[PDB]
Amino acid sequence: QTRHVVNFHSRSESTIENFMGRAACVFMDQYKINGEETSTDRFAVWTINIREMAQLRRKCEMFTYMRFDIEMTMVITSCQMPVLTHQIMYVPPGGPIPAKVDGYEWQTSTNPSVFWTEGNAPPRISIPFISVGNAYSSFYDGWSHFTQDGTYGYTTLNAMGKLYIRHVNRSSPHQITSTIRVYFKPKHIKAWVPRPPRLCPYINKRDVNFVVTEITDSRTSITD
Amino acid sequence: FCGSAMATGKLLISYSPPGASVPTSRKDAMLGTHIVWDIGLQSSCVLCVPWISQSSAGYITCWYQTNIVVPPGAPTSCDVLCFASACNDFSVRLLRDTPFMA
Amino acid sequence: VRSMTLGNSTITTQNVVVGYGEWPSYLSTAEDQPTQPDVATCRFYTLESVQWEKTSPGWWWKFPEALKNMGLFGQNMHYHYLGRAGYTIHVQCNASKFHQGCLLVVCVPEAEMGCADTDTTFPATELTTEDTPHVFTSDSITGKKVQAAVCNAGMGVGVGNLTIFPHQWINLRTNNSATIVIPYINSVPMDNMFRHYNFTLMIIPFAPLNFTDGATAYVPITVTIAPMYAEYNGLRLA
Amino acid sequence: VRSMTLGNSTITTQNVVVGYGEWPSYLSTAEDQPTQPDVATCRFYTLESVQWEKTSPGWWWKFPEALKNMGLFGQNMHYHYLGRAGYTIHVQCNASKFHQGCLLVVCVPEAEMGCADTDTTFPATELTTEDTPHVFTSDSITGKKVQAAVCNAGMGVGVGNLTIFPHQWINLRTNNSATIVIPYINSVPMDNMFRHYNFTLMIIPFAPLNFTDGATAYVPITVTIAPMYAEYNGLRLA
Amino acid sequence: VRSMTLGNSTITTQNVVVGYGEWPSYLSTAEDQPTQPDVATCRFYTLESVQWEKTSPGWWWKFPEALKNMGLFGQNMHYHYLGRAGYTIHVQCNASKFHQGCLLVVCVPEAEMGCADTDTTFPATELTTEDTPHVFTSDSITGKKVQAAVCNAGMGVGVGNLTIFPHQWINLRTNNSATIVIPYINSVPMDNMFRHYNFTLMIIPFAPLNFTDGATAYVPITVTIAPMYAEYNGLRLA
Repeated sequence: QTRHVVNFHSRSESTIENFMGRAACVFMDQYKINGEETSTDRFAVWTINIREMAQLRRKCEMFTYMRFDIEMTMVITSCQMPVLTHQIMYVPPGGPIPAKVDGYEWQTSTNPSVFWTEGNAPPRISIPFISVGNAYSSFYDGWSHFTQDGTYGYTTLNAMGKLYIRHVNRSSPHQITSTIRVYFKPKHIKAWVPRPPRLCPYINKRDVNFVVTEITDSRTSITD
Repeated sequence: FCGSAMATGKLLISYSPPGASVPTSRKDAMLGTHIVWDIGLQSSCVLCVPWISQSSAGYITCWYQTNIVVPPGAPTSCDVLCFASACNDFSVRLLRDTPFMA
Repeated sequence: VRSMTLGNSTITTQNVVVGYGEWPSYLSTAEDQPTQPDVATCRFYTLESVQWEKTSPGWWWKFPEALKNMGLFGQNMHYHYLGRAGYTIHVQCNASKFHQGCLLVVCVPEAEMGCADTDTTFPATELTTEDTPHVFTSDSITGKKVQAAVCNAGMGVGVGNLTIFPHQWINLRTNNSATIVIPYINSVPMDNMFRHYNFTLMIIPFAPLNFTDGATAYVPITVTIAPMYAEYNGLRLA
Repeated sequence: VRSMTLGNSTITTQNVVVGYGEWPSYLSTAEDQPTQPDVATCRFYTLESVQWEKTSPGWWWKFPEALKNMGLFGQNMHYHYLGRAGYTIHVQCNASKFHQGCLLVVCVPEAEMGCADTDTTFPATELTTEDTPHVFTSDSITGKKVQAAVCNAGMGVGVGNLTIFPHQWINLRTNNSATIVIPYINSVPMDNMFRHYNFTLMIIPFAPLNFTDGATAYVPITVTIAPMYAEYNGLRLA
Repeated sequence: VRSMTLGNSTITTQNVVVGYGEWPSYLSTAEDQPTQPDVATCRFYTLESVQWEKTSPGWWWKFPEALKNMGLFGQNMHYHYLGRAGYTIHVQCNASKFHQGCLLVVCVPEAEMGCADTDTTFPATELTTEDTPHVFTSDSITGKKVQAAVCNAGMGVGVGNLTIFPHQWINLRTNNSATIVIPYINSVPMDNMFRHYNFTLMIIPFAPLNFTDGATAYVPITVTIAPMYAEYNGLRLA
């Protein structure tokens, strides 16, 4: 490459909606169709949070507070029959969860769910700003239980819900193993209180713990 | 300049254009672009470096014009902090993933 | 030289960094009604002076509960379970003319800090010791406590670019005093003052203290907090 | 007869082909600021005269760097890494009245030339020898150098329909002088003057020189370039 | 504190002694025509800093040719054989508050100096070493060089009454900076810049430097010259 005259004047790509509002795959999971009537491998879960993969997690930690609608579009495949129909049930933060693929929670009228049959365009489900407070908090320097009990750093304001996914087909002659890819996207996003970027690598998906990392890459002397 | 309130000296902050070679001596840095920054008068000297873009860059060297002159009470060795931001307005186009995260 | 006074507390001062360009203010409903103390609460609460030697790596205080034993403000924390305030923070250094050094006085809202040996948590008495400050460390440490190494202050960020927050430099060459006004940054209008630490005043020496063999071996840093526009929940019926 | 002068260089001339109907001009930002030399740079740089015999197939010069050793213009190429100019090019021939012939004086922006034996490249000293011209050849050649056969000048096109560019015919029957103005054709407003050859002045004899046994056995072709509206990057701070 | 700038050279300054009450100016004929560079030439040329100890007797520089290797001004001396300039001379000292001393900063036009052992001359490299200063001596010296004893600076006059020239005292008790403007004193409007030394900036410590066993053993004297209103002969034809 060579250093060219990069002559233009634009910061439309540096706004918050043009920086955060990009769809990224945040959840791959397998789920079967038949066998093991009491099993946990016939549906998917994915509690919705921004701390899924470190590339997106890093961008949400530029800012302390942010509020945004989310608009996820699943991309569902299958392996190994009839034409298959799926169900992507979003439960709110206050919502019952299934324990099995044939639980009664799947029939709850307050849990919105899409019934996508195979071959069409991917299913898209949009979720508004659910939180109780006025913004989602990326960081919470505080304790969930009063009087400095356990569970540091986890507030219940930035709870977004869960996403239970199953086949609606009751059975099949052979085994069908479906794969789902959830494409998370912030929408109509506002952000408050900027914050310095992450320096150290991430350890765990529910905490801010880190190993002490060097500031920059080292060089030989101060003058070279 | 984070030294004493009694330490006094001069530093010569030279700037090389993106094509030019670095000054090997203090005189050759004086013949280019520089600012003889008197520490005893002002303690904070501000630059504004243009022609900064990518899609072979400049140099900010610093030289002893004079040594640090110090009374018997104040310490001899001092420190200089540096800062950096966008000078007036900054242009930026094509979003990508950062290299640091693995 | 301006001799400010608030209530029954007078300090002697010598430019204000208003945090995020906003001055603290009150929240302005009969379903939930706030109580505005105004009386007391607003006076100056001078913390214990902190000696800054050549080998001091830094300090941090976690507010609002750093004032949990400070008078009426520390007593209204026990009777009301919701509140908010503004916290004008003066930081003097009263060094001599032959001392040299530089401080970063920054407030860092929502400083969620990391444990020293990850895969576990810390016993909640490692973040705060009410009035007294937890110091940083110069290198890495282990044990069930806060990873208090500078260059990674508490949060895993670079300590140099901690200037994004409401900050003020105290260069002993030029100035000695700092003052920061932090207008209650939070995502809910009122929150409990014992669970949640709204911000973390941390003072970090970038250029280390230096002097010769005749001066005093330290420089006492004096911290003074004035809780402004503190309002609480209502205790009366409607 | 008009005696033009620029700076400290006067030539004697005897219609101008303005390239692409535009006269060179300046670029009109504090983030990037150009420097306009004006002083010197604009004077006439007469290259070495080129003898045109009966068997000469042609010549080419690659600009801007054909002037890389020509005075202040060739010295500002080493101190600034960005620039642009206009290059008024006079081409006299000063033949006699009994000589006959015809030249194509064409400028060809972005003349990317091809290697003589393909599957390889040439050592970069085959495109240009600063001041002196690389001649074409009458037939095909081999070796790691430019395929300089006329009828396929450099680019693999027909040499007859090379008239699409800013050109001028020098028919010794009628005229002797040509002048072309080339207003800096490029896709970026400023570019480095050593990497990129903005255009390729190539002079190609279509009708060959002819004369009898008493005349001089050659006709010297004189090339003169005036870099107009040359501007560079800024070296000062802002 | 005023931060003067000229071209691409900025210094930081802290009253001007205009030499002989006149500010330098241009010479204002087609038989002889001057060229005014204006561009560059006027920037600040900071010489090497000079350490002033307790036993330093003095220094001298001989201008215009002390700047003979200083950039474009030192390069226009080789291309033009006639010229004139003004030379604003800043002299800082940046000592401490516990140092004491006093300097005479005087310019002395036409300082014809005397040989050390009379009946002979000196080899012309004893008057000037371009950028670096020739020091004086505290007593008499012998050999084919300049009689550089103070009390008889160079010219056989008393060194105390050297105040008749454009001068400025630098008393470290009060001030540290000096500035002198010398409007080209000569008997011919233009003269060669290598034969003739128009003036001799000599800095002479009257009261010697003194300090105690803790301070720095020297005080660096910084000399800065800005050639103003420099004009040369013409190189073009008429």
